[PDB]
Amino acid sequence: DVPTPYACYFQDSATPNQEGILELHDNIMFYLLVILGLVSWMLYTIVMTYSKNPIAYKYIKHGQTIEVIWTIFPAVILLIIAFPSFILLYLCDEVISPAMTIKAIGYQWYWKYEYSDFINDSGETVEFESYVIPDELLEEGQLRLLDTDTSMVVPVDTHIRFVVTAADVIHDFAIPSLGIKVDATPGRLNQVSALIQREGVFYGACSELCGTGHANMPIKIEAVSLPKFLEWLNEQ
Amino acid sequence: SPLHTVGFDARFPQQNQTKHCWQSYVDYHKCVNMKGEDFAPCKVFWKTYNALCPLDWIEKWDDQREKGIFAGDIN
Amino acid sequence: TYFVEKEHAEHREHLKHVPDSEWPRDYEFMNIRSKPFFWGDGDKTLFWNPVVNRHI
Amino acid sequence: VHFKDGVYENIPFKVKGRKTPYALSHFGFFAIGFAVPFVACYVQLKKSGAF
Amino acid sequence: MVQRWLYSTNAKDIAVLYFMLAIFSGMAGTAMSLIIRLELAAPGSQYLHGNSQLFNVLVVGHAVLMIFFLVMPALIGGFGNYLLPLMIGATDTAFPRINNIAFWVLPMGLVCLVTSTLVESGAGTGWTVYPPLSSIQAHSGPSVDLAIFALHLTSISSLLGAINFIVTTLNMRTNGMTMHKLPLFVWSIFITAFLLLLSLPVLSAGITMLLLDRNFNTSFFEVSGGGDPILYEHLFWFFGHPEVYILIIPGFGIISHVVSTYSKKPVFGEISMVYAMASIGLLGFLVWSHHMYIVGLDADTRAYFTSATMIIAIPTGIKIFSWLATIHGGSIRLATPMLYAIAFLFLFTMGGLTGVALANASLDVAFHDTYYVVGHFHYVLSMGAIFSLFAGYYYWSPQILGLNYNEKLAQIQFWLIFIGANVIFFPMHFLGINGMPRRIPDYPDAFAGWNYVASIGSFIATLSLFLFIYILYDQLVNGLNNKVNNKSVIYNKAPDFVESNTIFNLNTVKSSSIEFLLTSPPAVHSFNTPAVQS
Amino acid sequence: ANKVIQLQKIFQSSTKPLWWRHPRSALYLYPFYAIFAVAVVTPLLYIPNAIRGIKAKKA
Amino acid sequence: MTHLERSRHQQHPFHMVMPSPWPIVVSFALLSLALSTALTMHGYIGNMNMVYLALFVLLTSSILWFRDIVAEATYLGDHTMAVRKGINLGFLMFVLSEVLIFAGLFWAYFHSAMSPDVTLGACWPPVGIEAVQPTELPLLNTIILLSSGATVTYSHHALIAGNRNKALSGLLITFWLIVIFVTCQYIEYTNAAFTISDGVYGSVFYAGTGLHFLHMVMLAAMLGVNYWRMRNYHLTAGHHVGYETTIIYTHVLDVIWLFLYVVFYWWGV
Ligand code: HEA
Ligand code: HEA
Ligand SMILES: CCCCCCCCCCCCCCCC(=O)OC[C@H](COP(=O)(O)OCCN)OC(=O)CCCCCCCCCCCCCCC
Ligand SMILES: CCCCCCCCCCCCCCCC(=O)OC[C@H](COP(=O)(O)OCCN)OC(=O)CCCCCCCCCCCCCCC
Ligand SMILES: CCCCCCCCCCCCCCCC(=O)OC[C@H](COP(=O)(O)OCCN)OC(=O)CCCCCCCCCCCCCCC
Ligand SMILES: CCCCCCCCCCCCCCCC(=O)OC[C@H](COP(=O)(O)OCCN)OC(=O)CCCCCCCCCCCCCCC
Ligand SMILES: CCCCCCCCCCCCCCCC(=O)OC[C@H](COP(=O)(O)OCCN)OC(=O)CCCCCCCCCCCCCCC
Ligand code: CUA
Ligand SMILES: [Ca+2]
Ligand SMILES: [Cu+2]
Ligand SMILES: [Mg+2]
Repeated sequence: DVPTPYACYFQDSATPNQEGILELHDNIMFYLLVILGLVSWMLYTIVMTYSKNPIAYKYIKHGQTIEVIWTIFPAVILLIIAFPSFILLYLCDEVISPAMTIKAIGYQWYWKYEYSDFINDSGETVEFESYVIPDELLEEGQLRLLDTDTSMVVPVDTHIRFVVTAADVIHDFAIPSLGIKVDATPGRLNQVSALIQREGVFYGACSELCGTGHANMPIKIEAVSLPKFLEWLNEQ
Repeated sequence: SPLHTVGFDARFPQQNQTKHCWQSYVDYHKCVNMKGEDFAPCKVFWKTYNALCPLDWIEKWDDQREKGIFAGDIN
Repeated sequence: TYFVEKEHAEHREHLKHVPDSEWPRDYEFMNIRSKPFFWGDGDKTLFWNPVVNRHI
Repeated sequence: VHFKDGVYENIPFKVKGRKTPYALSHFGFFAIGFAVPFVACYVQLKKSGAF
Repeated sequence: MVQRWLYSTNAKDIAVLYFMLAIFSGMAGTAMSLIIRLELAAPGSQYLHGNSQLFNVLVVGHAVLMIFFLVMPALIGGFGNYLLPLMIGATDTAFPRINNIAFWVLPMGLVCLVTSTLVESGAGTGWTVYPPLSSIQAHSGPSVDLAIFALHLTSISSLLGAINFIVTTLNMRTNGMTMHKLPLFVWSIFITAFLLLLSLPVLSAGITMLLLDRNFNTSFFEVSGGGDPILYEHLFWFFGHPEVYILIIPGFGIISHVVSTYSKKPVFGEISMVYAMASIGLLGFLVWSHHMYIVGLDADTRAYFTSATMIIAIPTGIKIFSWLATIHGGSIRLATPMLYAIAFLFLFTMGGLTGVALANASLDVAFHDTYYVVGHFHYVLSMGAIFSLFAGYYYWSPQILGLNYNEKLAQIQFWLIFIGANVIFFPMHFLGINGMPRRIPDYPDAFAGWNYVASIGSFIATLSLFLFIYILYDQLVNGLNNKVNNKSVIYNKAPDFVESNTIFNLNTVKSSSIEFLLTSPPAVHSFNTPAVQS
Repeated sequence: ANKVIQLQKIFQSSTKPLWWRHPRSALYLYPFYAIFAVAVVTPLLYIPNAIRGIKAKKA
Repeated sequence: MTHLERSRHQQHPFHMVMPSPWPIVVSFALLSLALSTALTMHGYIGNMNMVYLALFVLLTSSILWFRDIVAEATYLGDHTMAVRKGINLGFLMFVLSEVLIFAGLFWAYFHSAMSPDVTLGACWPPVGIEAVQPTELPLLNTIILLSSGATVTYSHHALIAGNRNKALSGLLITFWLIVIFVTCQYIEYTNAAFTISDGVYGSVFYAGTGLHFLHMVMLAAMLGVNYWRMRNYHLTAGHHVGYETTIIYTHVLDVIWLFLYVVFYWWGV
């Protein structure tokens, strides 16, 4: 949900898509460690023994058995991890039966949120802009370059469709703990899906160099319960 | 739950969703140009282009239709 | 080619009499001026022809 | 064209038989390379009004 | 003197100018990476007074200098122009006046890029220069024009040199040498010359079209006229990936010579090494959109590019196992060039294994603009291509110059860069996996830990570069004395076990390429009667 | 007319550089060098204004 | 010829070019061109007089470089069989690179047309754009180009056979046929109803056919150089390399224009 000092791993997951991304990272690193164990060992035990060999084996120049075998072995490993990597690719691309859609538009160094399902009691479009709190205006305990003056409120256990675009230059809607990353290009609309399994606050940032204010454009998302979301929605 | 939004459409199954907005806006305005502004199932288009399409885009297309510059073929 | 080109010359002669009031209005993508051209008046291209090309 | 052969003959700079020490040429040449990013910073910080 | 170095038509003299310009440029690009790492040491404004445009300007200048003004004029302009004609028996290059213009456009391209950072505000765009951030609305004034003209002048240089490399190899080989008998370093410059010939013209279309949007009222990429920013990325990345291989393959051929010399064994499976270098150069044209995994392409487009990217790991792994097979059962001699080659085999494998994770489109969602990517490409470019550039200089400069270098000073230099490079780039993977974006001058406070560690290693590695500058001075002033005292290595191959000391003096050199049989500084007229082989 | 053989013997017995051997080469090389100097110096005399942000007053 | 006489001649066939000033003078004209164009496009220089001078100096400095290649092959005898074979191979690699420049312009055209953008009307061509019709002045051009690849074939084979008048007439006709093509595109441009400013259509159209226009002006300059050299007895019946490079050029440009006419004129309209 938030980065921590000296951390060397994924932030904790809140969606099934980020659960699956982490599962594929760990599955691949199982086989990259076998390969690094071999190569570093052969390298070490060749220098330590043949730096003291006075007669070189100059008549060994080829081998048919080992050269065929070491051409086939990397193909089997590469095929083993492509099976779950293809399944995850098509499981995240599907957006089937969502219950709400939210639009997010990137601007020169702020974000903008629009709700247009007209579920609120008066049937308008709910929309506001989100800005980073400046350093001079921070209250003690708030997080630098992360906390914003307004946030996006969503309910839990609900399938949500996100629609992302931009106004001036390219930006990027990204929240590490939700498994979301998608460019925001002036001219087209991309979509992504999410389903949050616990409550809390999840932080993100812009991820497409957008000029001087590329570091001052964070994303903050609050997930609450359903009766709590309807009360917030019906007021703001 | 009281939450509803437009669902999966087989004409636009990819991540790119640009034409889904534009076609619903175009269908809606030509539905009221011949079948009248009021039509029970002519609201199906109106909900979809409102749900998934920026308010600044609709603002631009409305102004173009006023000057006869909308590039969509609605008449 | 002479026959087909000879016809287009009269069509150019009729447009040269059309005043700028009923010239069709530009679309959003027509006559893009992100910044003026750095030659002449800043509004005309290399092979600009006033009879057929206009900016209004 | 015919050129000379030897040790210090296939380079464009003089190392021996010169009045000034070769250290002034060798390290002066690599000092100017290391110093162009700082000249750029100076001009741009003097444009923003930081200086 | 004036007409030997301004009117030159000799390929050895021109190769010396290349190396002089290449090393003067790595000074500037290292100074920019040091300013960058000082501003990233801690949260808050540190040294640049909050000028975020200036921080972005120095990042573009850092990448352009390292790639187009250091690694290409040294590995290709330098070693290719000097050792390729000598390794095949050629008396010159084909087209000697073309060979000279391809150098003199690089000084003019430097007085275009430097004056780009001093005018208005510079180009704070990234080395990829995406629009619309790089168009006249979001970047006004002449800075992005002057950076495009600089890139145009480096493309004229590399294209003209590639045409010259291709004709010379095919037309000017010596008596008895057929294409199956070429040294492996000659093969690596020949294949690289073909990738440049088929990828540079697509980049010149992309960035000339970007110049037209800015100044001539054109809509290739402008969204208000119908254009598309995603077209530029297809055109830029169709040159980009082939470029990274244009930067590693010449180093593949250097590593082959060094490893074979200091093992006293021929390269294992020499014919399958050429087939692998050709397969990697061909598969590098079919994988470019792994750099666009999150811009909204179709799911069936992304599944193709996943499998295409993965299968370049098979030919590359053949070259890794082949190199370990030649040193097995050898007689290893641990001179300075051999130290870099053994570190290359260990540090290139690590950088290439983090690329296999990035090759899957599903996992790249957590690896976009993440420091994790920055960690991948500094392991294969700075502990890869750079380590092969040091291995080359220590291998051939005593012959080329006639002057020896202080050996024990050079082993101190190697250990200081091996220690310091690892300290900068290993924690970059920790920052990325936890979610730190790239191209930012400032960050949240939880990222302070590893960012302090990396800034320390940046001082260790710059000190190692300053020791290399002194080693050059010592070789040029004391090179003749380094041969009579015991401060340098005289023979890269020692006598065999049963070979006596005086029999060894009959044939001091046991070489499978011509270059070690010439005079120490090779003669300006190197061949009159052509060399002959069976 | 044909002048290949006559120019063939002028060129092959001359000490001057290649671009100077033809008797007519003075008329090209003298004015080119003067023009080449103006075309290189003048753009350089404008970088001081470009850094200082002064624009020409063609108005 | 004994051993004494063989010693006075080279032992290899390759060409040792003497030092020349041109390669470093062309580089300075390239920087003067780059610095001037960027400075005038943004107002730091009042007019286009300095850009004109830099183009004139890039031009007359390449002429002098070409002038020194004529003397090394006609008056000095430095182009042996091996030098001749290398020159031909370098030129084929030059045109392959230039062909892929058009390949990048055909990518941009197809990217914009197969799924056209909605601000155009989601239609190709965009609404309101009146395009060039194929069966018109562009059909006279595709015949004028095909007609010059057969008058250049009989000029080349009349020079191998030793017929001078027939050779000199089949080249004076190829010249004026490429000249006619060039002014026919000029008429087609000043009469078109759209401009390069008219969105993404006027950008990909005038880029693909406008680059080809510039090569043709270079192609007509090459046939005029061959005309002077063939009329003044430089070219011989077995040694004419400046001619074969021109011939290969007129045939690649013929194929490229054929592709432009099928995609930009028949399919895209
Ligand atoms: C040739 C490639 C190359 C090399 C060598 C380096 C070297 C280094 N790079 Fe960089 N780097 C890039 C290519 C390279 N880099 C690219 C393409 C980018 C991305 C740009 C973008 O984001 O837009 C980048 C970005 C980048 C960033 C990202 C900044 C941000 O995102 O805004 C950082 C941050 O610290 C960084 C650091 C370093 C450091 C500390 C070194 C140092 O460790 C160097 C260590 C070793 C040396 C000191 C060099 C050797 C010295 C020589 C002169 C060699 C001489 C040898 C002989 C002649 C024999 N690099
Ligand atoms: C020398 C330069 C160089 C080299 C050689 C490489 C090599 C590879 N690269 Fe890299 N790359 C860059 C330079 C380089 N790259 C740069 C500069 C960027 C960032 C550009 C920018 O944004 O500015 C980049 C970014 C980049 C991306 C884009 C990611 C992103 O931006 O989000 C990807 C995507 O897949 C990638 C993957 C690979 C792969 C699979 C290889 C493969 O070739 C690696 C293969 C090697 C091995 C695999 C090691 C040895 C193999 C074996 C021992 C076999 C046994 C193994 C198994 C069975 C697994 N790298
Ligand atoms: C070349 C590139 C290599 C890629 C490596 C990228 C990282 C991959 C993920 C590695 C997970 C590390 C475990 C986290 C332990 C932890 O929990 O960390 C704990 C602390 C701080 O933790 P804390 O106090 O914040 O909280 C949690 C408190 N328990 O840190 C450390 O002890 C740092 C120690 C570094 C770990 C060594 C890494 C060895 C991995 C080798 C990978 C080899 C590459 C394979 C071939 C490419
Ligand atoms: C400033 C001094 C002026 C002194 C005043 C004169 C009084 C008399 C003193 C006598 C000195 C005469 C001064 C003349 C200038 C001079 O000799 O050294 C001055 C030269 C400059 O000139 P430059 O020709 O190199 O051009 C360059 C001008 N921009 O520095 C240098 O390049 C130092 C460069 C050394 C670093 C290069 C190291 C590379 C080694 C070669 C290895 C190649 C490997 C190849 C592998 C492919
Ligand atoms: C910005 C606008 C774009 C301008 C383009 C850049 C201009 C730079 C070059 C200026 C032209 C001067 C003439 C030099 C060429 C020459 O003379 O070729 C003639 C060379 C001379 O061979 P030799 O003398 O070396 O050997 C001595 C033997 N007698 O024959 C060859 O090599 C044979 C192969 C011909 C290939 C020539 C390629 C054309 C060069 C331009 C390539 C530009 C590519 C990028 C395209 C945008
Ligand atoms: C380095 C490698 C080069 C890569 C090049 C890739 C892209 C090149 C494609 C563009 C080439 C020039 C197009 C022809 C001009 C044109 O466009 O035709 C002319 C158009 C059509 O006239 P009109 O609009 O008035 O309409 C007519 C209505 N009556 O007018 C204009 O444009 C005016 C603007 C001038 C355009 C000049 C641009 C020059 C910059 C590029 C220089 C050429 C590149 C190098 C070639 C050797
Ligand atoms: C604005 C400035 C632009 C400047 C560009 C001008 C281009 C106009 C073309 C003029 C070409 C004249 C060449 C004649 C030289 C000659 O004499 O060639 C003839 C020589 C002599 O052989 P022989 O058979 O006559 O022997 C006589 C009997 N023994 O053979 C050759 O060298 C063959 C090589 C010719 C290749 C010329 C270069 C072509 C590519 C250049 C492209 C440059 C622009 C690229 C832009 C993208
Ligand atoms: Cu928006 Cu970076
Ligand atoms: Ca900081
Ligand atoms: Cu890549
Ligand atoms: Mg990105």
